Amino acid sequence: NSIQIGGLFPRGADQEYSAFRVGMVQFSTSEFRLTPHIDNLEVANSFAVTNAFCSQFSRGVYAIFGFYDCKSVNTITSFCGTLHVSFITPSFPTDGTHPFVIQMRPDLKGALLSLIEYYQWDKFAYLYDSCRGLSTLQAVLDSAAEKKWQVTAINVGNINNDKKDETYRSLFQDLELKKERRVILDCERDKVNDIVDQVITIGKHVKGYHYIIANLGFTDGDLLKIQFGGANVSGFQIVDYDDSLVSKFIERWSTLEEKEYPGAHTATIKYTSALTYDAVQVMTEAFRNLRKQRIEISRDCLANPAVPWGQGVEIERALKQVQVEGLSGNIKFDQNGKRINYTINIMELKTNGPRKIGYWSEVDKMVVT
Amino acid sequence: NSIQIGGLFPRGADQEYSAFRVGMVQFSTSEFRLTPHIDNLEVANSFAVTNAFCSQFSRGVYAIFGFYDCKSVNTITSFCGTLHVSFITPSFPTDGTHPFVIQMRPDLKGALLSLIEYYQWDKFAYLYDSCRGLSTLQAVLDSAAEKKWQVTAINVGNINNDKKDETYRSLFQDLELKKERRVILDCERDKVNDIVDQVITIGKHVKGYHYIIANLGFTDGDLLKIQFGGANVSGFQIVDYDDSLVSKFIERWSTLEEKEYPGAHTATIKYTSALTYDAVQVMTEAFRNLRKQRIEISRDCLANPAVPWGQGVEIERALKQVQVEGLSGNIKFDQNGKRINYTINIMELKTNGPRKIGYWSEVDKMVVT
Ligand SMILES: *[C@@H]1O[C@H](CO)[C@@H](O)[C@H](O)[C@H]1NC(C)=O
Ligand SMILES: *[C@@H]1O[C@H](CO)[C@@H](O)[C@H](O)[C@H]1NC(C)=O
Ligand SMILES: *[C@@H]1O[C@H](CO)[C@@H](O)[C@H](O)[C@H]1NC(C)=O
Ligand SMILES: *[C@@H]1O[C@H](CO)[C@@H](O)[C@H](O)[C@H]1NC(C)=O
Repeated sequence: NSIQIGGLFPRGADQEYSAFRVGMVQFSTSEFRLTPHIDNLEVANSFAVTNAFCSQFSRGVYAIFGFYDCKSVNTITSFCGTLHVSFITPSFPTDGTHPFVIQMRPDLKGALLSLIEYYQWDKFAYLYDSCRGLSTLQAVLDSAAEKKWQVTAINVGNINNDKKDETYRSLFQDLELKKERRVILDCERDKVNDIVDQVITIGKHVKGYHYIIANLGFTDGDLLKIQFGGANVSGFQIVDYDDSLVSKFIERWSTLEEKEYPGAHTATIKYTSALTYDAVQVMTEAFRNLRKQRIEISRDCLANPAVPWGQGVEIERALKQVQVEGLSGNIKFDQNGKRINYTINIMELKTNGPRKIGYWSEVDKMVVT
Repeated sequence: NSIQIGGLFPRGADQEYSAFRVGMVQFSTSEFRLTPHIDNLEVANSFAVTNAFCSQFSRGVYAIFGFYDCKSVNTITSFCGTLHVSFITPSFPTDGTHPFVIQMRPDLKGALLSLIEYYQWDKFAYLYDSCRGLSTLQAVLDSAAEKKWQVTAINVGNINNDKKDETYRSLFQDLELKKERRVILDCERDKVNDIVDQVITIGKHVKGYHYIIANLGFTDGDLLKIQFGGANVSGFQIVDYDDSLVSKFIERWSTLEEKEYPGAHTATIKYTSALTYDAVQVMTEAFRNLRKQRIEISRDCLANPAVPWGQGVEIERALKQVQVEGLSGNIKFDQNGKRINYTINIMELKTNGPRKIGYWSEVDKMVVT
């Protein structure tokens, strides 16, 4: 008895797909196997996403694993909720409550505000790039009001075509309007590189900067290849390499072959990819526990009725009731498919590389060394 | 020769639909008539919007008139651009460039920043409610950085269920953490009422507040029915009642019958509704000028190919090339379907009612009396 699922992958998310195939192997059994059907697509494109989702709906699928972007998230949330098909995703978690959405990624906002407190910052910059940026920004601004922080929040993303000395050094005239040194960067890695390169070209106070990078993959590959010119650099990490699961997993990961398993074979793995492998565990567990109650039951998105609410909700609740350890640590979901009981490691870039200075917990706030 | 169009109306946008039927009459001729097919729907619902749009696409339509919301705007922009069907809309204009979208509504951000300057504000609050709020907020924050304004930006919308003294008076503890009196309100009218009512209950400095209401209908009906307790209250207005078109139009508007023309019969008209009537002019003009070059040509959104790009783009350009005077004044569109050469009247609430203290122009910044 194989269970059919969707896979919505962004074009060129090779590592993530590789992690998926791996997880597929690792948590398959005699008892059953998940059979995925994969679309690769421009996830920013809402028409593209609608169309792939419908295609999957009409094959009949028990769940969809997949990704969204700022532009497409409402398409997913709406089609999920309308059609009672569960979507599991490493993508950014939505502010709101949204049924039929299992959110593999934990929420950084908590940690980010705690970190801001810990470093005793009260006058700083926030450079945002996209809805992910905004949504965290908002939480910050709401607290800025409450703790009287002085935030200079700027939208680095909203630059037409290239961003130059003309824009970025224009930006550092605005930032050197208050001698601003503490900086939060919530942008794609290229922007981080491009912004930081500008601090360097300008050539004043380069080592004096303290950057916080607001994502969960500090020690994924490409970030720490940026020349930060010796500034203090902090960040976050959900895949802890001192864990047994992870080190075990990484032994296998680094010895696979790129030709067969593209983006594999590295010391580390992108959180999106780890969350993907974790997702596969979460899915198989919930179908396992669905079989423990002896349930199955059975398998055009615009004309034909939705999956009956009662059938759909039992799959949703199975997914949300799962509790496991995987690469992202303790996987557990609240009523809304948001992760709970998770911890996020706080990281600083020291001479000898990136070092955990502490963790943050959902149950508890920042804890040291 | 009748031309077929879509009408996507939000459920309970009666005035707007009434304005549409009126405009339909007013700018119909022997030469041709537009035949609209109407869906009424939850425009916040992306699945609802997709489905109505597809339904229209598959009837074959030369254009769609309609509305979107924060949640649905990307569905419209994506399906428009994918399918080469022009969408005309009084809804909030998008930051970006988006093909096949004709944006009837002018952009307030310009005026809002100019107004903020004129009043020589440099420490103030911004209470936002939704993407419309955010997108303007962003423009403000970007300039705040540049002019060293001290903005306390708070998300009044993101309150679970009811907002109380517990939230709103919690909010006025955060706002009386800097004796904040200058306030920008970018929220639905109920929030405006609810926020202002709280200033009143608190009962300190009530007349000392200065509110700016960030929308284009100051002198639409319901806003000025709020008890502002004698504070300075400013705002914006695109329908100028001293114009001839408008006064002529209003003579007719107030003498129609509610039973036949619901939300009609009032002294004033909501900008969304005026922009609707203006839209109808814009559409008929562009089909008129399409007939001047002797063009027609001819009439499942997920399987079947799009409207051929070359057919579609000639309708788009016709719409964008239109220039007319209607209720919103000088209607003219740039390359991206954004309004240009528009003016926005600046308004203050005085004892003797709302009075134009000045206008702002796209060509020029704030001008007095
Ligand atoms: C950067 O890190 C060093 C190392 O502890 C610290 O002494 C310094 O104060 C930090 N810079 C700022 C601006 O806090
Ligand atoms: C939290 O996670 C730890 C290990 O990560 C686990 O032992 C514990 O049961 C979890 N707590 C809850 C409330 O599930
Ligand atoms: C409110 O308007 C009055 C009328 O001109 C003005 O004198 C006063 O300064 C305004 N209040 C503020 C806080 O600017
Ligand atoms: C601007 O609008 C005025 C009247 O509203 C009109 O006379 C003028 O032609 C317009 N300017 C441009 C550049 O179209």
